[PDB]
Amino acid sequence: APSRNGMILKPHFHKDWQRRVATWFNQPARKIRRRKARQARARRIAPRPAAGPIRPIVRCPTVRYHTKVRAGRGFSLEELRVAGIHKKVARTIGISVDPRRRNKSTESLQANVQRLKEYRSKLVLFPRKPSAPKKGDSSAEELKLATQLTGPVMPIRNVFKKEKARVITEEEKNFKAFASLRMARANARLFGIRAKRAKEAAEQDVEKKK
Amino acid sequence: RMIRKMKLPGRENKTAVVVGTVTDDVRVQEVPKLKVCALRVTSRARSRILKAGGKILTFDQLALDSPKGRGTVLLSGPRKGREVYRHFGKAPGTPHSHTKPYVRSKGRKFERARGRRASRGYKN
Amino acid sequence: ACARPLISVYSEKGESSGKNVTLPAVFKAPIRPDIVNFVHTNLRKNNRQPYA
Amino acid sequence: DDLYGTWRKAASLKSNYNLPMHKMLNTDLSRILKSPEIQRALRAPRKKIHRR
Amino acid sequence: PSRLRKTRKLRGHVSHGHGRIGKHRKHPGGRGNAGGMHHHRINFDKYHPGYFGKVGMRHYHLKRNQSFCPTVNLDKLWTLVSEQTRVNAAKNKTGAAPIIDVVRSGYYKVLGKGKLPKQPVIVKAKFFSRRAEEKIKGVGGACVLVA
RNA sequence: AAGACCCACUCCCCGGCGCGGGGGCCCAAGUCCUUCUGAUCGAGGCCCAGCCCGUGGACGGUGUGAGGCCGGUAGCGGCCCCCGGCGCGCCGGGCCCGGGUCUUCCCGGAGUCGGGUUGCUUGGGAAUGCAGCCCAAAGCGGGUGGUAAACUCCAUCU
RNA sequence: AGAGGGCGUGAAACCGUUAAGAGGUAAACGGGUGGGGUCCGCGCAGUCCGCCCGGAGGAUUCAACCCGGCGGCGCGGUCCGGCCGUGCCGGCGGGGCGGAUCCCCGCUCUCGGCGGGGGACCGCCCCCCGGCCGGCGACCGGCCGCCGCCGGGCGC
RNA sequence: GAAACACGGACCAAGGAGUCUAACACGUGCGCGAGUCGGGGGCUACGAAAGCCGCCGUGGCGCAAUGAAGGUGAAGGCCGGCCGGCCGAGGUGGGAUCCCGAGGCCUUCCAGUCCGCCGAGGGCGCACCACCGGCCCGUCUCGCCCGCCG
RNA sequence: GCCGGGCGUGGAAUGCGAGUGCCUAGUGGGCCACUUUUGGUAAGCAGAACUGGCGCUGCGGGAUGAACCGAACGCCGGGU
RNA sequence: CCCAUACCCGGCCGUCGCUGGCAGUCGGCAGAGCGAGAAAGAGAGGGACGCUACGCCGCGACGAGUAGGAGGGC
Repeated sequence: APSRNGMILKPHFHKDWQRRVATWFNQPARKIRRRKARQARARRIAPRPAAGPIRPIVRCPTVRYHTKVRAGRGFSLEELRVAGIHKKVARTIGISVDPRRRNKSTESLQANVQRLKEYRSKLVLFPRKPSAPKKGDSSAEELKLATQLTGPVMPIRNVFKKEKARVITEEEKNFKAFASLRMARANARLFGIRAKRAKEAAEQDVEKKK
Repeated sequence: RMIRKMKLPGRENKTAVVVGTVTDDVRVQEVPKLKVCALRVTSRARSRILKAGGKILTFDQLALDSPKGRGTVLLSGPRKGREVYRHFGKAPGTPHSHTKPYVRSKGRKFERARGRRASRGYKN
Repeated sequence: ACARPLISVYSEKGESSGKNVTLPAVFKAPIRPDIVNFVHTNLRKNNRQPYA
Repeated sequence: DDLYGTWRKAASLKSNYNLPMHKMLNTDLSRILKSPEIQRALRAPRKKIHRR
Repeated sequence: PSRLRKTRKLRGHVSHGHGRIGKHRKHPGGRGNAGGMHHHRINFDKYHPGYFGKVGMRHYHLKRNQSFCPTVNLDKLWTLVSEQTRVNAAKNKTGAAPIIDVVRSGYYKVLGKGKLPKQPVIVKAKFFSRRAEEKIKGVGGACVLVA
């Protein structure tokens, strides 16, 4: 029974919804349970950081977000291979690894091997048995400054290149950006049918010559 | 808008009086010096007016400086500029009744059929 | 508010010490009971337990 | 002055907060209505009462 | 506030604001949006024209990220950069024009909706309109494409 | 994976033994002076400490209405068992292991996929999923790439 | 016990009784008066308030002065000085932050390219100043004066 | 159309019926304002509250529409010889308010200024309304031109 | 179709401040009368036109009465 | 000549209107007015009450009501 000018509404209540209403009075108590086991987690691994292993620098897919950078799952096996890290002594010193990743561009692959470089230097490795330090260990006086790292370890900053003002040349002044796009839009659409009409453009001569 | 109404000829000494509020318009570059009296001025519109050497007044200071309203221009923002009035008037689905209907979302399959296409029944 | 007056710190025994603190500008803010009565009678509803 | 700041110095311990503005500077209209600026632009009070 | 609602003033009045003749029954006209082609025909022609029928091509797997192109007008083009940038160009005498990276701000396409202050720019955008290209050229700037 | 040539340490894991959580019990200060009442936990007062305590003015009991009568409350308070945990040393074992380079080898899941068809299911639309019946594989193959089909390129997983 | 073993409080319907009144158009009701009770009015000799006159008293007693204290206002035509500025301005300044304004450590193929740290600049804030502007009636003291009030002496 | 030969009703007590959630629309109040909002997640007895976090605004709605779709995407004039400068964001009528002022407002009289006030007339014209233009998208007709890496 | 300029004794009487936009409940069984009027022998019948009533409304009158005649209502005193 | 809740007159309540009036309680820093038919200047060379302004005050006109709507409830 609609009234005068209104909006045609379709509420999704024809089912029996009043049996599956999830209320949220957990929410204030849920946060406390989360926080009090997040601190107890850090208490267990006290010198190791709170966020955990470091993540790689990762672009986004889906050309809406591809100008942005996230923290991916783990470093690819090529990134670890260049950096000189065994992929099984990698997770032990807090370096997240997933072999499912590939490297389609060295511009990103070079960007993470630098990241594994700095983390490998900024790390203070404790000796396994203190009375017998190995070669990989750190300097004994550096162990005293072992404070736990809070927050995401080496946080990713989506920084842009600070460029400076230029003086426009005659070429940039005389470039038809709109028409070149409409041109580029047209070629990538007709490229197929132009090949086919050019395919038998040679077939209508070879029957002519003989 | 008030810049547009104060650049009119027989003015530019008078004071701007508006009972509403003066929001900043980011699509204007130069700002003349102004003598403004409004109920409330947005934070950016203060900083852009005052940087141009202007003057912002409140209505208690307006009465002190001009009790009878002498030498002021009383203005008003666009009253029927709200989104709501585009639904008013004659109802849609009427000959020459360019009125926005209420739809839950716009798309190719929300009120593009029978009442609108001459191919589907009819149109107005 | 053409000026902000000068508040004097009092010692533990009730005397006024030599120090003087400038009155912070927050004490010169507008007095809005309508907002206070709005915000108070809508934040008091957030500590409330359910019942049914 | 750091949690809410003055009107010309934004609060340091908030993100981008600043004090609210006043809708009328000179609040007491008693000191206003007895001013020479107002009292010269007023017609005389017609207070002689007229009963039927 | 139940004390502000209407039912407080209807206590005592018999029909409770719903009439004696036409009582408040369960569903007189049907439930939901019923009777579209039927006894509610006039309401759907007078207030929802075009509600009934199909038009267009059914695109199956619509992934909204592909058709993502947030436009920016030339009116608010200089708002993408700081006021220090805008003044330091009209003060500069070498003709050094600042570059506005549109994509950095979040937009992709540039459309020309209004006037421009006459000082050159080199807008690093991804898509342009025709009129948008005219305004930037006519001011004396350049339109550079980027992907 | 093996071979050769280098580089680099050889100590981790099992079986025996010793040096907070649960329960019990305690912890401040008025029944002060008059005065009301059947009964006071009431009313008044306790100066120059405007009684006393207060890290304790939650609550309950008590012959009305109690911070100071009682149990408690507060305390990063004490005391007493009990269980777990934390390393260390001993005895008995198990345990000799890695990495890079080069060569030479090796490598995959079937009445299943897939196809037809019927029925159910799904937002899945010339069939998303599931199942029956018939058909029934391949190995530079196979699956997917949201329109049925051929051809040809890519991409992507196994 | 007007708490007497289903007992706190003990309503209405209904019933018993006592007291009052009425009673052939069923009762009840509206309006208007009348009569009768019921209690109350603590009703029964009915107003106080100024002001001046007249007659009898009693005080520590008025005015005007003297000293102390407190307050108000000041155009003091323009007192000195503070502090403050949602006032600007003047900085061989000292600063901490903001900016899409422009040498070096580090770095992947000594120069080209690159990341981090300084520096120059802009704008902001505040501070150390200098001087105007203005208030102190959203904020002050010492004076000076006029007035007032109180206290104490006199006065009698 | 009920006093009805229409139905419910012996009497008394207590109970007893437009609510809650979601969505939408409009009106209204408040804050901020080309922005706005942490609702989700974090951060340091009452308090399961409050505070805070923008290098937590991802995201929502808004700031731009139009087309079924590929897509496209919101002023112009004027001079100098397709090029170089200049003026450069509509008009008309009605419009609250404002603005100028032809004049004209008493102590024994005359001259007489500052300020204030009044006013025929004439103006800039808010919002909004009526109309004529202009611009973007779809589509149609007529055409005539320009651009370039293939 | 544009400009520009000039003409108010406001060009019948009477009365009265208008314009305009939102949101919107109830209703969508009606009934009666003068006059006009169709079917019907007719009907307190059925069906219309115009205006007013009743419904939604008491009051004085028609003894009585939804509609007739008068007249419409805050609570009161006097007059008519 | 009789009388209606009608009409006239008067009182009181309320609503509506005048988008009415009042900050002027301006006092020995004083001088008591703005009821006036006529666009504008009482212009300078010791003293009751009041005004919860969401208050107070003055004029007019008006008052039926189911369904329904709204406002106010010290």
